[PDB]
Amino acid sequence: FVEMVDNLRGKSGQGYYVEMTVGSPPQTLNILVDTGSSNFAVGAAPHPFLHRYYQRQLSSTYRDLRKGVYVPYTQGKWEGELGTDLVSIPHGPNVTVRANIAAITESDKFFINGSNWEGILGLAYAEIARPDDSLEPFFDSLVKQTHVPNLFSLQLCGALASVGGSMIIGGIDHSLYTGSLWYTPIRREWYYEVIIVRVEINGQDLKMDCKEYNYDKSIVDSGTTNLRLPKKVFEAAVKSIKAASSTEKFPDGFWLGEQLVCWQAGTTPWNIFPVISLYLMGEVTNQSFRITILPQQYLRPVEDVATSQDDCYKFAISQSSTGTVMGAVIMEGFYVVFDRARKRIGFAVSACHVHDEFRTAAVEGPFVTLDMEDCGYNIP
Ligand SMILES: Nc1nc2ccc(Oc3ccccc3)cc2c[n+]1[C@@H](CNC(=O)C1CCCCC1)C1CCCCC1
Repeated sequence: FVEMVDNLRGKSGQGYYVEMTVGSPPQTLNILVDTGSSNFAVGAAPHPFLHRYYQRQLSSTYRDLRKGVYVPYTQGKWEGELGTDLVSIPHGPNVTVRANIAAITESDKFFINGSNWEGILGLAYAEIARPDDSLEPFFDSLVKQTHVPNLFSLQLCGALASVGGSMIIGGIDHSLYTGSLWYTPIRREWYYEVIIVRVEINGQDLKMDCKEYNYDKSIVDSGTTNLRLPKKVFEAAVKSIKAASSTEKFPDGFWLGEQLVCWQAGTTPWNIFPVISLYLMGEVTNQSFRITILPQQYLRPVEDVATSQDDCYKFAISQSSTGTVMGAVIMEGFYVVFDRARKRIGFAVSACHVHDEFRTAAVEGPFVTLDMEDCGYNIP
């Protein structure tokens, strides 16, 4: 509803976070909202990059599960002790839940200097929870212990500059989007998986086996900044993007995200960059719809070198070895409904998306698409 509107804050490229309390009495922490993971973890010991932490010994409702958890990732990792405790979301539904909490005791390159978050809130399914799927994810405890409907939605506005947005727990707020909401099935409940059935750059079909678009998997992830495409898809998109923007040449570091591009203030030539469209498998047979983002979405604003004058941007579309990842770049143009009860994901044009007087992000349908089921990938 209304109280929840505007409850999301953050640092550009550092993640969107919500305020939560834990323990009795209530210990306040800022928690990162992550649809790309399934554990509820918080700093539970002093840390150079932490302004505060979870002090388990100060909580009367704290119960030790006497179990441990180890989460290692590409570069770095976190580790901690499991237990339960009461948990609330001050600017969310008026309810208190007993949930699992991983008390982060050790970490390597996990917390980010100046991010303002002290923990993570995984909203994905139990399948990808750590240690195993037996550790009930927090949103699963929410729905079980209360009458909060099994659904939530995200409006990431982003427009280091601080960002904002809103997480609506248990419902939909028509005031956060324009047009109609189009839904695509959640292929399988682990990540928030979907199926891309076609890709177009500047109206031109990327023309390639749709299976390539979901090579390994396609997931909607708020815990990722970029729009990550599988290698082959990436190279094809970057090529198509250069062709459309050809009127102006840019260095190879740009396309690789290794360097930024600057223009005289308020002079960015958006019109030279093309719109991008992802077609998603619909709910009705042989039916698809498309979401369309602008350069205002994939060109993310960064701070220059020393200077501040010019308007500097980094190409926020990067290569992937882990499938298509629809991160903040895709999410910031849309109001996204994570309808867990009806096993689907809704997309509508975001009332806060950044655009101009010529174009606007879009969500359209339906389109006739055959064998969209074949677009999904399966292990050998
Ligand atoms: N959503 C998402 N949560 C994750 C959550 C936790 C995690 O353990 C770590 C992460 C960094 C260091 C040590 C351990 C990895 C994740 C990976 N993901 C995405 C990548 N993002 C990130 O690592 C951010 C998340 C928030 C914190 C900074 C790191 C994946 C999802 C699958 C496709 C590939 C990208």
